[PDB]
Amino acid sequence: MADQLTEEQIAEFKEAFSLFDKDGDGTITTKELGTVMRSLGQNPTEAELQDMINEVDADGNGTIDFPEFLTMMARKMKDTDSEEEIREAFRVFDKDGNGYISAAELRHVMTNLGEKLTDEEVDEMIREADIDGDGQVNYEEFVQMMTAK
Amino acid sequence: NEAAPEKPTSASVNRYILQLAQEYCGDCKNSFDELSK
Amino acid sequence: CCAVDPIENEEDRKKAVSNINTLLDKADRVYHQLMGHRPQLENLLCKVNEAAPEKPTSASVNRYILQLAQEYCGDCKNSFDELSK
Amino acid sequence: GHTSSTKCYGCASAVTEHCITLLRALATNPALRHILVSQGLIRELFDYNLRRGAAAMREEVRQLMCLLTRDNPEATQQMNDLIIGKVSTALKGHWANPDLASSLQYEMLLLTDSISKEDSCWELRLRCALSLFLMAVNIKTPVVVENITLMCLRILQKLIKPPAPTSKKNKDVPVEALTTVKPYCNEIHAQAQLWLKRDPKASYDAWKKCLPIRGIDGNGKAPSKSELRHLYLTEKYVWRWKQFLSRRGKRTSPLDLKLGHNNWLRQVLFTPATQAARQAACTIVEALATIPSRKQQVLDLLTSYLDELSIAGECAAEYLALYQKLITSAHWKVYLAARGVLPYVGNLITKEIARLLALEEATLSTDLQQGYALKSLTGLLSSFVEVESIKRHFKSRLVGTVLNGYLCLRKLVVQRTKLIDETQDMLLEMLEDMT
Amino acid sequence: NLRRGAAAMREEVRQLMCLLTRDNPEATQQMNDLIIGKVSTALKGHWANPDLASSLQYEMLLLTDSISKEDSCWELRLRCALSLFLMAVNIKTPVVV
Amino acid sequence: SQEDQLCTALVNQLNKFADKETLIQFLRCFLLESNSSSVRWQAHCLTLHIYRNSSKSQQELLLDLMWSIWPELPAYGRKAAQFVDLLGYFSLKTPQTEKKLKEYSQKAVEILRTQNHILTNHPNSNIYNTLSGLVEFDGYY
Amino acid sequence: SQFLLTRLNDPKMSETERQSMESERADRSLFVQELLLSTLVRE
Ligand SMILES: [Zn+2]
Repeated sequence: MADQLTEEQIAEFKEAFSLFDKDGDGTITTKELGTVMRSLGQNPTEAELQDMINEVDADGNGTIDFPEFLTMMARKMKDTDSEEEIREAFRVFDKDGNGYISAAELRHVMTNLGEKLTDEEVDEMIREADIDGDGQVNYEEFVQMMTAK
Repeated sequence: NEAAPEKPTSASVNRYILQLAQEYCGDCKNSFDELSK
Repeated sequence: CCAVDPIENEEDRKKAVSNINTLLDKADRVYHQLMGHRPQLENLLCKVNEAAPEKPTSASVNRYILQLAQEYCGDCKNSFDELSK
Repeated sequence: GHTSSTKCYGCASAVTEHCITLLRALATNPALRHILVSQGLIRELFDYNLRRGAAAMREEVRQLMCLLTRDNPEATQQMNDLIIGKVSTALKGHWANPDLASSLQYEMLLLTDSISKEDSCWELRLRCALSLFLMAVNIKTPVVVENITLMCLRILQKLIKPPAPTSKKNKDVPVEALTTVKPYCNEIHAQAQLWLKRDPKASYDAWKKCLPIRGIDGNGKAPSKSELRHLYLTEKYVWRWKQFLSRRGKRTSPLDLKLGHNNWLRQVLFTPATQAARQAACTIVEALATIPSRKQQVLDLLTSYLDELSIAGECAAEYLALYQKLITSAHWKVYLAARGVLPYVGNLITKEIARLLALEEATLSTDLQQGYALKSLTGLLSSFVEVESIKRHFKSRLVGTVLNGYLCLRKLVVQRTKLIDETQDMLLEMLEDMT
Repeated sequence: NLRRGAAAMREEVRQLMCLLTRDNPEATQQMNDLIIGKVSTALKGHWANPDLASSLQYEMLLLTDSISKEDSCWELRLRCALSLFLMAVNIKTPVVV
Repeated sequence: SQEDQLCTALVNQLNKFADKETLIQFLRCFLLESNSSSVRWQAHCLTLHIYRNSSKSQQELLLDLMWSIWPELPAYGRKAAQFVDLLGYFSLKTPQTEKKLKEYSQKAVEILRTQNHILTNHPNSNIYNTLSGLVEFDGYY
Repeated sequence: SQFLLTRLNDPKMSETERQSMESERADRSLFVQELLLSTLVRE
């Protein structure tokens, strides 16, 4: 799955991992896990970091070595998001599973995020996310929204 | 007011400032006190 | 005149090197002492600029001007002369 | 025998003192405050009584003028307009007359007192202070730096770093633990260019409305794996939705956290006119680096500033003392090493050693600050090296530089000081540690 | 150089500036324009700051020296002096007088 | 606690007997024209306690009397610290209408403006202004 | 000490408003930090 990455990128990832090795065993701790590819020129968020820790550190040891490090990095430079990821985001937005994300579920998710907005603003963003004129976003609308560049 | 630098520590103050102090606080004060009396 | 003993052999060179190191250390100490005066000078400059009237003949001059004269022409001059020597 | 002379200076001065005291007493009533400010009292107190009288009377009129604008935006705007106009008029011809810059101290003192008193019109006074700062931050003349930029930097320093809390509930927690909003990691929503032009869409409340609240973590339960996944992509795609809305709609577009490598920060941090300006700039930049995302850019810019050690030898004493504090942790050192700062420092050391040799060959003049920059750079390299990862990894590329520098320094015979000797000792210790 | 240096250097630069306009109407006009502009700018805010009137002595000394030396551009210097006179003759403040 | 109503009764008696001119003369004689300061402090206390124990109408009458005396302030110079203290306290404590407030503020600002004009055109103003920042002196000789 | 007008400065504040003031100071410090950061961005 990591064959799409050119050899110099593997070399520079090994460079970063080795420089970030503490005890010389080829294994680092997860507290500085952010700093490693954080030092390579990419900019993550804390939710990104905790999700990345969760995905690999299933045993809860909090310690990472090279193969799964390459596993994480191989899924970072991709620009076109995998349709499974977009579909799962659609499902998360579609709490009731009806396939249509009305304003109310959007309000619930935005309040869960901690962000506050007015009813007029969310109605406005919903109506600018609608192409069929029904004022209701669906899977095709979401996909064509995320593919817009 | 011209503040021209002058070349030569209580004696190192500008001579014109010393003259101003002597003329005002030394003589005018005496004259004012006599006049008030 | 400012002159030092001449050098004729190696032990004299060693003595000269040691003496020059000692003189450099003394010069550094005097230099730091001299350059320490500047913050007080700028504080007195800012105070003088306000020109606030003060109530109490050479003693009737403003006290901040007297302090400026004492600090500059009395102490900085001595430090500068020692450093030059 | 109880009547004063008609033309008496002292009696008129005393009447003015009594007038100021009575007006200060009267101003404590809001209605009388409004009537007085409507009479046209601010301009009168600005034009005459600011500079005339004893020092106590001058601070009293400053207090009265501050009080007259306690909660009146129009009065605050009028006072700010007067201050800004006078400062700009003086600063236009500061270059042809130093007194114009040297005779602004009461205006700036009034601004300092106005900002130091917490009131509801703080934003306008902050705008005035920041406008005066950005108008006179690039002037090299020492009188402007001592009389304009210092006061603005002290105002900014007081605003960024508030006093320690005294409430019994918050007697221990630091200032970063009290904010009611959480700034975004990689975005800046405040924009000064629009703010300084009085844009309602770029105000303080508008900025606060765009930031999520700090979640009251009343439950200590560890969120499940699905919860973290949901949080992740919800944040991701909400951000993408907002980005598209800004791209097509009318919502403002936040700026990206990428700092420029040339700025006023470099002017202020190494100014030789005064030291308090450098110290205030150090405090400001230290306060600007709290969340690691901003500390990224702060440390990168400060590393970019590394080449100034030679030009501003002792004036860097503050700057270095901050850099070492910001990289005092191991992971920041190894991050900087990963970005390629070791060859940079080595090249700087070699260049300044070559300059030292070239100067030694030709002339015989003395310099009491010789070797300070080299001493600092070698100490910084040792600081980077002592940690085990970089020492084990970066030894094979730095041996040549260290040995060449040590031999070149040993060649010195006349232009030698204590700093050069200490540098040679540290370089030899480096060589013995690496081999 | 008008305000910096010892008094002898200041009078020397005054003499040099006077000599540079010995028979040049354009140079005389430029010098007069500078003097008039500075005096008017200071006198606009003299009422709110006495130093503005108290810190014009070198400009007026330059004008005095320029007029005191008989040359062919005397009319322009007289015009500058009379304009400054009629601009600041009705002000009661003692510093202006 | 009898002294409270005794003081109230005596204050009402004095207010009943005394007219405007007598109170005006008392103020001018023992708050402004007195060279001593102990007498001025005694008058300050006595005026304050006459004001406190009076009714609203007499309080307004006394405040108006003091605001009528105030324009004569320059003739007394430094001697009117207690007078302006009492005037400020009375104007701050007595509840009063808007027109009276505007009149009072106008009087204060007018006196301030006139004194500023006197200061900035004084023949000796330049000399004193320059001497202030160089020498230390008590009076204007 | 006998002057009445010199005692007019009597500032007092309770505890809840003290927490509110501390939170507001923190918010304003964050705002000025962001505003200063906005001026150093790359152009
Ligand atoms: Zn008098």
